[PDB]
Amino acid sequence: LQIPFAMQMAYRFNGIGVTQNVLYENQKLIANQFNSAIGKIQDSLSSTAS
Amino acid sequence: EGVFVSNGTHWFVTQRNFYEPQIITTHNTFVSGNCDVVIGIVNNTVYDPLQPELDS
Amino acid sequence: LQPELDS
Ligand SMILES: *[C@@H]1O[C@H](CO)[C@@H](O[C@@H]2O[C@H](CO)[C@@H](O)[C@H](O)[C@H]2NC(C)=O)[C@H](O)[C@H]1NC(C)=O
Ligand SMILES: *[C@@H]1O[C@H](CO)[C@@H](O[C@@H]2O[C@H](CO)[C@@H](O)[C@H](O)[C@H]2NC(C)=O)[C@H](O)[C@H]1NC(C)=O
Ligand SMILES: *[C@@H]1O[C@H](CO)[C@@H](O[C@@H]2O[C@H](CO)[C@@H](O)[C@H](O)[C@H]2NC(C)=O)[C@H](O)[C@H]1NC(C)=O
Ligand SMILES: *[C@@H]1O[C@H](CO)[C@@H](O[C@@H]2O[C@H](CO)[C@@H](O)[C@H](O)[C@H]2NC(C)=O)[C@H](O)[C@H]1NC(C)=O
Repeated sequence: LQIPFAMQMAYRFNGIGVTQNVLYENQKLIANQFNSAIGKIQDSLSSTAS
Repeated sequence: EGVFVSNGTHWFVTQRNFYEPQIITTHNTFVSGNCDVVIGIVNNTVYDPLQPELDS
Repeated sequence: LQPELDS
């Protein structure tokens, strides 16, 4: 069943017990934290042998 | 409770796992802050069940 | 409700 991703993530916030307006009021910051965290996985996997 | 949806012209609150449309009210919704912050927001009247009885 | 009861 399709749902907009910004709304999918709102019901995932609602599932951890954080009121869903916390996403919509911080959506740019939350997306920047996600995009920056995926960027650091490239570096970890590119650099580290173990 | 769930999700805002529209059938083309009206707007309703509904539960996520079975379509059951309800009139949007000050009970089935909650306020937080001004309209300017939210990325994707729409203009529709929210019904307030106290006022039309109180002012009757 | 309380101050609205002044209506
Ligand atoms: C919440 O924490 C975030 C970082 O996780 C803060 O965001 C940074 O704030 C500084 C100063 O305003 C900016 O230079 C950075 O660009 C921000 N980072 C991002 C990813 O946007 C944020 O200020 C904190 N907010 C509160 C209310 O404490
Ligand atoms: C969306 O839902 C509303 C409410 O169920 C529909 O409005 C009703 O439409 C029927 C005819 O289909 C009328 O007999 C009723 O009098 C209308 N009710 C009200 C309160 O106006 C509406 O037709 C639905 N469909 C669309 C495309 O908006
Ligand atoms: C879904 O996307 C549309 C655009 O595809 C959003 O509407 C506006 O579209 C113009 C032209 O692309 C942009 O300049 C505006 O910034 C958009 N406004 C907003 C608030 O994004 C539409 O609002 C979006 N709706 C949702 C629920 O995300
Ligand atoms: C949604 O409603 C708001 C508030 O009415 C609109 O924002 C401004 O509203 C005042 C009157 O309340 C007008 O004088 C301004 O001209 C409106 N701003 C703009 C840029 O037009 C808002 O435009 C409405 N949005 C939609 C999509 O209808």
